[PDB]
Amino acid sequence: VTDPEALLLLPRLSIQNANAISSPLTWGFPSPGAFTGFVHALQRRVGISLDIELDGVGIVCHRFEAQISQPAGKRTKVFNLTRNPLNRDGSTAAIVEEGRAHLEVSLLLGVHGDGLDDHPAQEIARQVQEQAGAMRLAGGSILPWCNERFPAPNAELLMLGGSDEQRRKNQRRLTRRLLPGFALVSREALLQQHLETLRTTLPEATTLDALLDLCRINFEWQVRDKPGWLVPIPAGYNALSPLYLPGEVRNARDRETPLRFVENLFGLGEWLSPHRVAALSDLLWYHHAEPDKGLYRWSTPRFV
Amino acid sequence: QELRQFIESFIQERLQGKLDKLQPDEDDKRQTLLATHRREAWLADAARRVGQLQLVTHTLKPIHPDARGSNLHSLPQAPGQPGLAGSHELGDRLVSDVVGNAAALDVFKFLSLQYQGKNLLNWLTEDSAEALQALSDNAEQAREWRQAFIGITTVKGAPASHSLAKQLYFPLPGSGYHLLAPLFPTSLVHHVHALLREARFGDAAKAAREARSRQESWPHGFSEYPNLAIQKFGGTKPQNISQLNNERRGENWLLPSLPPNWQRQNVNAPSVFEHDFGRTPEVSRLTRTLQRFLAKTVHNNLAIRQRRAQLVAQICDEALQYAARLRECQLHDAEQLWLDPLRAQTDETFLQRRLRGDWPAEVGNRFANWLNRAVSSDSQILGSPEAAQWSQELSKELTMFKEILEDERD
Amino acid sequence: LSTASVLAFERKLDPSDALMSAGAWAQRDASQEWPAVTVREKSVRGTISNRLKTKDRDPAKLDASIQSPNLQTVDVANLPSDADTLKVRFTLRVLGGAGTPSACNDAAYRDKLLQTVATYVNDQGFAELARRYAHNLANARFLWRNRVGAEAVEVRINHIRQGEVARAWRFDALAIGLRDFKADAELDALAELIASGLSGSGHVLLEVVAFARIGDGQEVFPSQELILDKGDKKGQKSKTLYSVRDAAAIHSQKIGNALRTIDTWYPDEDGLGPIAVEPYGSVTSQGKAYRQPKQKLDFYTLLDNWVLRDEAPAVEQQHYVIANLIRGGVFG
Amino acid sequence: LSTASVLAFERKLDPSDALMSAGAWAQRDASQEWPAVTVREKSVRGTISNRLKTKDRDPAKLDASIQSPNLQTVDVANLPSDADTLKVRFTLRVLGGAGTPSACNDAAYRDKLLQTVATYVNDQGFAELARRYAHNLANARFLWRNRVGAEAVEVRINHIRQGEVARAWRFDALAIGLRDFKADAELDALAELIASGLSGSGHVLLEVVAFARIGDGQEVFPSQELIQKSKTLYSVRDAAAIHSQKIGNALRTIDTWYPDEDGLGPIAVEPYGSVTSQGKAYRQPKQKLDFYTLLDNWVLRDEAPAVEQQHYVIANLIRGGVFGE
Amino acid sequence: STYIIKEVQNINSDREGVKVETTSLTSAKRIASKNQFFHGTVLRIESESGNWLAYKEDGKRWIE
Amino acid sequence: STYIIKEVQNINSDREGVKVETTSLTSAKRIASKNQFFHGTVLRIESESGNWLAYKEDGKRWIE
DNA sequence: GTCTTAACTCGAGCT
DNA sequence: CTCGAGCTGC
DNA sequence: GCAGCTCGAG
DNA sequence: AGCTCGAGTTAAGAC
Repeated sequence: VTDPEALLLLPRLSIQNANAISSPLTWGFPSPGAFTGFVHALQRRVGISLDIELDGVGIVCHRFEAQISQPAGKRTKVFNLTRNPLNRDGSTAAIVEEGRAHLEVSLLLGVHGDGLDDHPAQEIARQVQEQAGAMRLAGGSILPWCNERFPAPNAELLMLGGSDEQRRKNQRRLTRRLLPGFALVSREALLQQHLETLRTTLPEATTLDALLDLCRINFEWQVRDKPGWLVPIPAGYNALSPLYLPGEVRNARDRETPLRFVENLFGLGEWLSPHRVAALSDLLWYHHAEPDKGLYRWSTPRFV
Repeated sequence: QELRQFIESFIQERLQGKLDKLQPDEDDKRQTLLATHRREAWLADAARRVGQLQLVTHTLKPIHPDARGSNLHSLPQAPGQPGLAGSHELGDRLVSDVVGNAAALDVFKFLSLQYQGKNLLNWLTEDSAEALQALSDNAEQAREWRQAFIGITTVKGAPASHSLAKQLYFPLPGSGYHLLAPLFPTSLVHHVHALLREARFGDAAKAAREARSRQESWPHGFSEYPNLAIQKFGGTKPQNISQLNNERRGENWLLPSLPPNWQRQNVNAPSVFEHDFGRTPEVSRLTRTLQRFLAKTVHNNLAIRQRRAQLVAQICDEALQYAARLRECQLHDAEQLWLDPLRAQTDETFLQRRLRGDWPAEVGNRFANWLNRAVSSDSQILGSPEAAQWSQELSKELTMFKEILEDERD
Repeated sequence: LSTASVLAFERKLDPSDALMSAGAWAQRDASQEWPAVTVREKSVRGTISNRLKTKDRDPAKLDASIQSPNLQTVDVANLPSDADTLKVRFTLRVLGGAGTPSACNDAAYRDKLLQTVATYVNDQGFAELARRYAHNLANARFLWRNRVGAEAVEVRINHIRQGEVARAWRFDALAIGLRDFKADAELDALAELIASGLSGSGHVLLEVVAFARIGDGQEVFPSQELILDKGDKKGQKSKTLYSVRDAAAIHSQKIGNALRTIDTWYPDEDGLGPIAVEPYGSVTSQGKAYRQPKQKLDFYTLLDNWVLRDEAPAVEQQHYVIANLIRGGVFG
Repeated sequence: LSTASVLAFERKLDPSDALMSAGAWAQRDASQEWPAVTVREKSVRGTISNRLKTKDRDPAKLDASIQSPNLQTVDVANLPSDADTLKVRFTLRVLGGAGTPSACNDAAYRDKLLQTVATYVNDQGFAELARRYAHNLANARFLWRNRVGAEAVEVRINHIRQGEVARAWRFDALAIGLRDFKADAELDALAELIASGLSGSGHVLLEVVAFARIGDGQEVFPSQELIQKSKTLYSVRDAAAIHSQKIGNALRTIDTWYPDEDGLGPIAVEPYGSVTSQGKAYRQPKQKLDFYTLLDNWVLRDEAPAVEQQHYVIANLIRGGVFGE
Repeated sequence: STYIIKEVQNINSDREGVKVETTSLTSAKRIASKNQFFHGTVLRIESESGNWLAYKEDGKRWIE
Repeated sequence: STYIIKEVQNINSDREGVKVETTSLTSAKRIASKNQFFHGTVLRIESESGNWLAYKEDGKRWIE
């Protein structure tokens, strides 16, 4: 949870044919882990060359267009699959589940590397955008910005220097271009509060998430109210088996790190407009892992 | 000594089913294979044919029919330090099924009786007097078969992932990474799906929906799950897929996880006398939600002072989104200063004299007036500080709104 | 030195969806604001005219089957009332580092593969593959049915750098052979640029714009969207056209499949023309799969032999193997 | 050499939607900017006109029904108050390569089919089919009910090459026989152009515009869309039109070689000679004239049927469809 | 049990059907297969009302 | 629950009604029917506000 | 050991 | 056929 | 205040 | 009422 010195803002990154499932029990915007690992991989290639550190990733969803068709029998939607090529045996292919959608997102990269001062911020931003374009986010291609209109540059702002007046003016300037989309943040406080609140009824955790994320109706009539948009998210992966050396796990794509069988862990996230947040750094998602216990979560602790 | 009332009963209950298709030519070679089998041999097939299948709760197959991997049944882990909630909070109701050959599935139904009338799942690994006194089978066979009945609940004896296992990398704090090979949570999936079976089209839930339709109030609560998504995983055939999936419809329901802008609208706001009107489903729903709390008493001074404050924050933010999607005439003129039309740089003074230090901040008062025309001006709370404190809430919210407005282009 | 159980290659030359619009050929050069083509619904009434299963001895039964026609609601896309030119716009990127494997179990295998790739590049460059791709881009092979029955097809490729400046080229699909690849200065330049991008220059962006003359009110053929779930009730659409931003388009993969149609070295080579670069030389439309595994031309066999046994296959086979590696997939 | 389980032929002679408008017959020479015919809704009452079950038919049952009438909403399109001429505009293209299969499982079958087609073309050209198609284009058969009860119908078929009008044609549907095909210089020229286009000698684009005199405020019969509301008309861009398939069906009314020789006359080229209105399908499979049997014999067994049957088979291949198994 | 047997090119279509009045669904399925006038049609069994009971593709098994 | 029971010649009209204050709609429907003062009037049940809850023609059943 | 098709038995409608 | 709920008489 | 009775929907 | 058909279900050859 290190304090980020500066923040790099990718203005707009479009994606086509991304991964829309992102979870066994949910579907929609990709898991935040995908973005954290994305920033990590960027640091993995450019971070060493430029000697910079990237740990914080901010998420602003500008546009979401799925590939779904609503059936006439029920109100539950279905996804639009693709056609697999013919098998070698010549028989028809087997249909497999997949998802695709168009996601236009803007990312905020927290720069913790001290080397930023040694290079121009604008040049660093341009170099990062160039690598970002060739990278593939969420499982689909990242379409660069090419159209009739002028391109959108990347703006880097230093948050260490300047008076509170200048800091607030700069933060306001950033929010002006990030207004069309809504940000994503994890709220586990309300979840635990409700767990203790409803503990008397039954000690069920999944039941509370299900009940909170639905249109609840009480007998009187009225519909239960929620303070903001609340949705389940894949908070992380809990360890399901003990660690095994890289040799023990067959078909591992890498022998450098050991493999561990994990499961899915949920949480409760909230979509909040950028203007509500005062400090952007608290918005950035930071991945924290424990070697002993298999709990790995991307929740942003600084938001609270 | 009632175990025999389950083993010798279930098998006898089973043999009687093996008689529906059994002729005098089959009743001979099946008499000792069923009748005497109910005693010792019907289980002999199991302990000999239990290694064929494997009871588990998290499997790899769901991600591809061709893939092969290692299925796991054991889940004692539960490291949820803050509200976190998943497969690690079941404890009981762990409904588990088997993975392997499709030839033998009732063999597992016999093992499935490990809770059918007693704590036999605890006796499936202990309580030998249950099998050595009631079942009266030898410890060299019975408890040895009990091991093969426990071996069915552990790995085959080797760990392995696959090239389609959907692995990932994963970073660590200042050190090198570790990679996970996640799997499918069948047990939690089935728990959720039973919940959904019970609530979506239950009996009591359907009755509550009927009560909502008839506008009749009774002591029951019902909820609606919308915008579910269907995943036809495991292929067209239930066989070659998780047995629990085969027992169920074979389609896994996914709860919606879209952002508030999933179902976008066709931007058309060039109605011009209707500047603050701007009515859409979210807007009118927020207005109805406010007016529904406007019909409350001050007995909830705090409760109605936050939900309604947060609600008006939502409203002003939605107006900001309106303005934004617009950016990308008199009634729209002051709005032309709030809703800056195109960031017009063409006009010399109309864009640098009528907009440079001319952010018509009266638009906030226009919107306050539209709201007062939306939420009724009921003086019931205007006499006391209820509606006056509501006005103060509105005032400070619109003040922050104007503070954010001042710097559209300045 | 065994093979790697896990092999994957990120696809290269990955295009995006192809947007469509309509307009006048006269304004095509000067106007790029053409309005998009909106999907529409239509009804069709049918008389069963397929083959027969029952004995063809039933006259009155057949008459009754006629009197019971078929009805279905479909989706079609037609140009505006006054529009004779079709426009398709899709971007294309060249990532590079094709030979670079995304994931490999063994390091030795990965190094050996890279060495073989370097040897191939030194002996001969990807100029052949780049030129073939150049032909596909120049002609309208990516278009499937819109090209058929066209007066003039004009393709314009612009290499989008950070800024608008680009080495814009212009070709003619009709003049260029569909089943024959010929060399040209512009084609060679484009192939060189593609080869550089593939080698890993760092960034490549190509904006492709096509203009096809069909006719007023003609019917375009976008990619039908699959569902896999029919439905439990009546009154549905038996044909759904893919549309994004309330505009019809073609799937990215369907375009990327046509662009990589360079496998002309198949064993039969008896009447068949260009074929899609796929493992096992599979073809969906024809329903047959050339290059079965028993022979040695199979991708898996060729790669395993050329890596482990160091058996250099024919130059043609080497090109095919590199093309497959570019397409990507799962091996081992 | 068995047949191919998968056979498909892309349709040739594929027209577009047919838009409609109104105007004055005098201004016929210049017909542009004419306002389109907009569909409208009108309340309409009904009554008991259908067949009653003589058992269910009772004195008081009728008084009840007629005292409880079935209302209904329908859509009709009528010309303006003062308008006597209907206009229809639809384009037509000639692709060619009729015999060329789009998809075939076996290569041998495709080659055999192409060889038979080449032999047929060499022996005799498509002039017969083109000449027959020319009659349908010249006459107003594409129109279904608008033609009935018309004073004067004038069709104008232009030729568009590189955006210019290569050659125009003006005919009279009434003068040309509907059930009889007569030779004419203009018809022959049009047939030649169509034959060339099908053979693949060059692009062919035809803009067809018809003007029929019906009467002031008359009611046109556009193509009814699939189904309170009984009748729903197909409107494109707030204008009435006729379906593409409905026009391509009429343009192919070239089957007159049936084994009955009844007075019905031209029949649309459809496998099994099916007719919806008449409700009977000529050329049943028991006889040897069926398309499937003819093609199987003439390809696999090399049995050349009569020249007429060959024409019918070529028409079927032009129409396209799904064959095999 | 009155079941309406229909045949269509595509699974999604509307066409009249004969009333079999068979005892059980299995009967209707076998009846439709035994009495089929086309190869590419999709047998669809439906009750007297508008609810679809089951459908069967030419190359696939019965599905509900 | 305040429900306004009205009688009118045509479904579209504005005539005052008595406030029943019944628990559920079924009660209001039975009360409206038992209290109908005319044959050809069209019963229209509405809440305290101007929102139309349901209507019933003379020779037709309740609709929502 | 494994999954597949061809085989078994099974049930319901014509003549 | 059986099933709710407002009014009036004790 | 209370409860038998009527009426009209399912 | 024999026989036909197809649905449901079985188990052994081959990978």
